[PDB]
Amino acid sequence: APQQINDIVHRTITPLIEQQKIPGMAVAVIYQGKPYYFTWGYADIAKKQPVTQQTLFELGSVSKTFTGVLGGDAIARGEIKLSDPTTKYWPELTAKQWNGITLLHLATYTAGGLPLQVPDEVKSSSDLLRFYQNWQPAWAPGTQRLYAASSIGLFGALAVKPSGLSFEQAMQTRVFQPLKLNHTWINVPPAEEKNYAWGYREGKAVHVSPGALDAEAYGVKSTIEDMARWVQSNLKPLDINEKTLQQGIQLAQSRYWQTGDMYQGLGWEMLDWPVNPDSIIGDNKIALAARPVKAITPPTPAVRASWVHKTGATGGFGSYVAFIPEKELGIVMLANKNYPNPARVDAAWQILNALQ
Ligand SMILES: *C(=O)[C@](NC(=O)[C@@H](C(=O)O)c1ccc(O)cc1)(OC)[C@@H]1N=C(C(=O)O)C(=C)CO1
Repeated sequence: APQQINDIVHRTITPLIEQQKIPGMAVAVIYQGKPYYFTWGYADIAKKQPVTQQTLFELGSVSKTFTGVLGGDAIARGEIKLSDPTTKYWPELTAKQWNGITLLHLATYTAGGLPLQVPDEVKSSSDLLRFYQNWQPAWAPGTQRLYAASSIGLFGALAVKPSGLSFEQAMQTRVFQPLKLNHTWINVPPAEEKNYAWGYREGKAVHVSPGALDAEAYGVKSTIEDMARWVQSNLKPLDINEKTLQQGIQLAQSRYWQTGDMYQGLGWEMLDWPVNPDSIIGDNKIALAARPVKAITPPTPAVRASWVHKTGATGGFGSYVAFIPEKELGIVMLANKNYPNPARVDAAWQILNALQ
């Protein structure tokens, strides 16, 4: 990589790894549209397997960006509309509180307080139906945002109904394949198990456990090369050949709601660029932050001068993606230890600010 890119990347990441005691990490910086990779440490400490450009990491919540784009692609295909009520795609959802709750609300965490997580006790599709039927909104739809995997997760499951494909089949055929993300998976196959890093939590090797709507909210595993291709795709949607996918990417970056300096997209979250690092560095220390939202009516189409980003974690991994369309600049950081979000954003900001 150009020495400048090399130098900022290393002087920022080495101290981060040391301060947070991260076992393994991979970073990609997209500069003027070209990817540069860096790797440190171990994918598997016991087996002394190093992190490489082929190592798979759990993306955790960064998976929501794929769900948002897959949903955008379904809208572009005319299979669903964000303005449709949730009950159009799940008729059995006859509980009256669902009247007025649209796919837009589900996708942007504005349905009225759906929970951060689907209860672990929900193990069957029947359990799932009961869970949503019995849920009691704390607020009217479209008035407050409460980050929720049960919200965007349900959106993903419903968005693929019209197609008749399973969520995984739809993700693979409509998003992974067209973008050539050949090393990105919802279920890691046996052929790839040797590249699947272990996550580390309190010194124990761990992999994310199965759960209701896991594919839709936190189930993707990917390599640093594929994630760099994912950022390139979202940086320049106009270069994507598949029509509906190009539109779906653009739709995921439209601004649907505003809370303070942040705007909510489908999966992606955005701030205006240039951004004050404090506005973003704007943490996982709060298990629930309910925030009033202002609807952007109609939504603002994807803005190039934005800091577009998404953080994610699983018990043993921590990831972060951020890019600036206007500068053809972006970064992906994947680690096999869940460490503080503020540290991720600060590191990413130091690197991208330096390169712009
Ligand atoms: C997304 O990262 C987030 N959490 C997860 O994806 C998983 C985790 O927090 O360990 C997870 C696994 C299994 C569940 O039933 C629930 C969650 O989505 C809920 C959320 N997001 C974060 C972020 O975006 O920074 C967090 C650090 C907290 O977890």
